[PDB]
Amino acid sequence: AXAEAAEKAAKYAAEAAEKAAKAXA
Amino acid sequence: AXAEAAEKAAKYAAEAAEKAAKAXA
Amino acid sequence: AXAEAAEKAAKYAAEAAEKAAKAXA
Amino acid sequence: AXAEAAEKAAKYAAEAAEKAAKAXA
Amino acid sequence: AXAEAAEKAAKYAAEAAEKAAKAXA
Amino acid sequence: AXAEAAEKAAKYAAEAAEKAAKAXA
Amino acid sequence: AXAEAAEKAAKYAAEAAEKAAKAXA
Amino acid sequence: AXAEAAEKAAKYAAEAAEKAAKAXA
Ligand SMILES: CCCCCCCCCCCCO[C@@H]1O[C@H](CO)[C@@H](O[C@H]2O[C@H](CO)[C@@H](O)[C@H](O)[C@H]2O)[C@H](O)[C@H]1O
Ligand SMILES: CCCCCCCCCCCCO[C@@H]1O[C@H](CO)[C@@H](O[C@H]2O[C@H](CO)[C@@H](O)[C@H](O)[C@H]2O)[C@H](O)[C@H]1O
Repeated sequence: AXAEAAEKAAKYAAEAAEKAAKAXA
Repeated sequence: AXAEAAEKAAKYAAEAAEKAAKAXA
Repeated sequence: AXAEAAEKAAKYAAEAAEKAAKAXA
Repeated sequence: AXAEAAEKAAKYAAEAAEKAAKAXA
Repeated sequence: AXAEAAEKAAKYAAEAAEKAAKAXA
Repeated sequence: AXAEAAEKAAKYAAEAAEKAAKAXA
Repeated sequence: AXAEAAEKAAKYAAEAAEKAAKAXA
Repeated sequence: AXAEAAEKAAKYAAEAAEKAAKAXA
C-alpha cells in the first residue's frame, strides 16, 4: 500500500514535470 | 533543463515504487 | 486541467495525512 | 502536531487548487 | 545548486525518519 | 518498518543528489 | 525546528521564483 | 505574473514560518 501511494505521487509529479518540459520544448 | 531533471527523477521514483509494490506482493 | 490535477493530488495527500493524524489521536 | 500540520498543509493546498480550478473555467 | 538543495531536503527527511524510528525502537 | 523504510529511501535520495552535485562541479 | 526548516524551503522557493521573474522581466 | 505570484506567495509563507519559529522559541 505505501509503495502504491508513493508510485501515485511520483507519477503525478512526473506528469506535471512533463507538461512543464513540453512548454519549454 | 529544470523540468527535464524533475521529470527524470520522478519517473525513476515511480519505477522504484512500482518495483517495490510488485516485490511486496 | 493542471489545477484540477493538483486538487486531486492535494485531496489524496490530505486523506493520507488525516489517517495518520487519526492514528495518533 | 506533525501529522496535524501535514493534514492542514494538504487541505490548504487542496482549497487553493480548487479555487484556481474554478477561476480557470 | 539544485542538487545541493535536493540533498539537504533528503537529509532532512532522513533525519526526520530516523527520529521516528528511534522513538519506535 | 515504515520509519526505517522512509529513512533508507531518503538516504538513497541524498546520496544521489550528492553524486549529482559533485558531477555538475 | 520544523518552522525553521519550512522557512528555508519557502525562501528557496521565493528565490527560485524570483530567478524566473527576473528572466521574464 | 505567474513567477511574480509564486514569489509573493513563497515570501508570505517564509514570513509565516519565521513568525512561528520566533513564537515557538
Ligand atoms: C516542516 C518540514 C518542512 C521541510 C521542508 C523541506 C526541507 C527543508 C530542508 C532545510 C535544510 C535542512 O538541512 C539539513 O538538515 C539535515 C537534518 O538535520 C542535516 O543532515 C543530517 O542528517 C543526515 C541524515 O542522517 C546526515 O546524512 C547528515 O550528515 C546530517 O548532517 C543536513 O546536514 C542539513 O543540511
Ligand atoms: C531542486 C530543488 C529542491 C528543493 C528542496 C526543498 C528545499 C530545500 C531548501 C534547502 C535550504 C535552502 O536554503 C535557503 O536558500 C534560500 C535561497 O537562496 C535563502 O534565502 C535567500 O532568498 C530569500 C528569498 O528572496 C531571502 O528571503 C533570504 O534573505 C535570502 O537569504 C535562505 O537564506 C537559505 O536558508
